[PDB]
Amino acid sequence: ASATRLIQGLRNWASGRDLQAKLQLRYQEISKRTQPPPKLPVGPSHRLSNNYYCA
Amino acid sequence: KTSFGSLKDEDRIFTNLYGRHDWRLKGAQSRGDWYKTKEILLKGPDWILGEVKTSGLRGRGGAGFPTGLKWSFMNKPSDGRPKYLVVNADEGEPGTCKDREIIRHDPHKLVEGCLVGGRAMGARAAYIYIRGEFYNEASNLQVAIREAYEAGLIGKNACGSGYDFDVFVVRGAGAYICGEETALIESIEGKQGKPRLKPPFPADVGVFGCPTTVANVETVAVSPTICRRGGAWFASFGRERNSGTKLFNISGHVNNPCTVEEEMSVPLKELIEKHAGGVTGGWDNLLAVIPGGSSTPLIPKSVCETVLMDFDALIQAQTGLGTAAVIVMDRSTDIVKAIARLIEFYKHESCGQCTPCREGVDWMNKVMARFVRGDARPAEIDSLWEISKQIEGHTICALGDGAAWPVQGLIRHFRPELEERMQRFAQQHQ
Ligand SMILES: NC(=O)C1=CN([C@@H]2O[C@H](COP(=O)(O)OP(=O)(O)OC[C@H]3O[C@@H](n4cnc5c(N)ncnc54)[C@H](O)[C@@H]3O)[C@@H](O)[C@H]2O)C=CC1
Ligand SMILES: Cc1cc2nc3c(=O)[nH]c(=O)nc-3n(C[C@H](O)[C@H](O)[C@H](O)COP(=O)(O)O)c2cc1C
Ligand code: SF4
Repeated sequence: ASATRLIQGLRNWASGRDLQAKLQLRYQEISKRTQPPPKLPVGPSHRLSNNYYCA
Repeated sequence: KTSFGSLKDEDRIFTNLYGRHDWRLKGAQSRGDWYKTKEILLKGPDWILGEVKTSGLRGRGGAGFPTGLKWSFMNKPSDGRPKYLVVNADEGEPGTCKDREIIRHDPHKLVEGCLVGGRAMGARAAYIYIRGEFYNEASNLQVAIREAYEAGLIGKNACGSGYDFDVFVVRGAGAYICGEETALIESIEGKQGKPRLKPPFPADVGVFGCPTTVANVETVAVSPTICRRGGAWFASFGRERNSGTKLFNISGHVNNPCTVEEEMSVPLKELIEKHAGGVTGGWDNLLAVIPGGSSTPLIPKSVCETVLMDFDALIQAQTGLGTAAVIVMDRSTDIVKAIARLIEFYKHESCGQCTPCREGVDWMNKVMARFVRGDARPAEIDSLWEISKQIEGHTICALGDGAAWPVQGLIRHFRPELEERMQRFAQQHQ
């Protein structure tokens, strides 16, 4: 993505497509490695009443 | 007959209920005790059980089982084993202080009930299983049994009939579960008070394996008066299948807590406002009544307005009569604190034999101790309901019912109070 616009114009001419729209090298747009801590939900069987197993 | 109660003093069976007369034998024969008992003994067991069955006497222990039908199971020939009557005088139930009064103030009628019931089923001896805490009442009953032996009334050739009958008094040791009949039988035999299963019923295998009838003091002492006065006289009081008189115990938040004999189907409003002086603060101040002692579900003021104090109408009021021990609770009571103290009573008095009582009564007390402060959420109310539905009908004796049913009554009649308690907990503590 740090390519000069001469090489960028040559590359977009040779491929015939708009390659700077879709770089296959990933950059700062992808997610962060140190994420906030999650809090997962619980299922529909986490109930204290009318929750017998045979039903 | 449309209304019941308002019983005159000539029809009270428990005369000398308050101890105002001499309890001894010279006062007893002045009150009709031990009078024409020989003509009750000579007429065999069948006539006595017929006069009891005609009288419609249900069980005064609290379940209301037909006492003539209960004593008629013992009408069977022996096969080497003798037969026994046991008179349950334990009375460990909160609210219930009537059989102690029968022991302390009418002892000779209890000993005559032992003799008539022992002739009625061929019972050889009478083990009055008295409570261990009633020591002065135990020596009271022993002086009365000495007066009953020295006059030839019980013992060798009892009342001049050719029938030998003993009356023993066995003290307990301070256990509520020794009032339940099979743990009572186990308590006589020298063991821990742990209940037997059913079957064998005590008429098949009772005390020491002998055929045995465990009968309450109140349903024993009225049976000579049933034999003398007649079955139809005793049957004309109360509704149909609700015959007889009953020793009510109005305690709690009333001006004059009292034990009073009354006709069976007396209204509760009539009873509290006439015989006890009403609730402290009037009928306007009444919040909830535990109708028959701690084992039965409480009913609020809206249902206590019209309800009749017998077995079947309270069953229509989704509770039980029990011991007819009316506990009265006014507006200024945190009722969850009282019910959790009652469940703490049922865990301190529970013999720990089988799984649902031993674990679930402790676990309901922990849940109710959190509910008193409100340290929970409303979804744990109905869970607790299921816990009562996992104790009621999964245990051996009916202390599981007696610890589940107050929780059911409290949830069913005060769920909005529990919900508002726990939400004001959650808003003022977070
Ligand atoms: N009187 C008191 O101090 C107390 C009374 N209770 C009451 O006790 C009641 C439960 O008492 P339980 O005796 O455990 O239950 P209950 O259902 O079984 O039985 C009462 C009587 O019925 C007789 N019986 C029933 N079916 C019989 C049969 N097929 N064969 C022979 N006898 C039979 C039993 O011998 C027993 O004496 C509760 O409803 C509670 O209100 C509870 C606590 C204290
Ligand atoms: C936990 C428990 C405690 C009981 N305690 C007594 C008691 O203290 N006195 C009593 O007469 N019956 C008590 N009962 C009731 C007896 O099971 C039985 O019904 C009664 O002693 C005799 O029944 P009856 O009404 O035919 O006389 C208790 C029952 C249970 C389940
Ligand atoms: S349920 Fe409780 S009272 Fe009954 S046999 Fe078990 S431990 Fe005893």
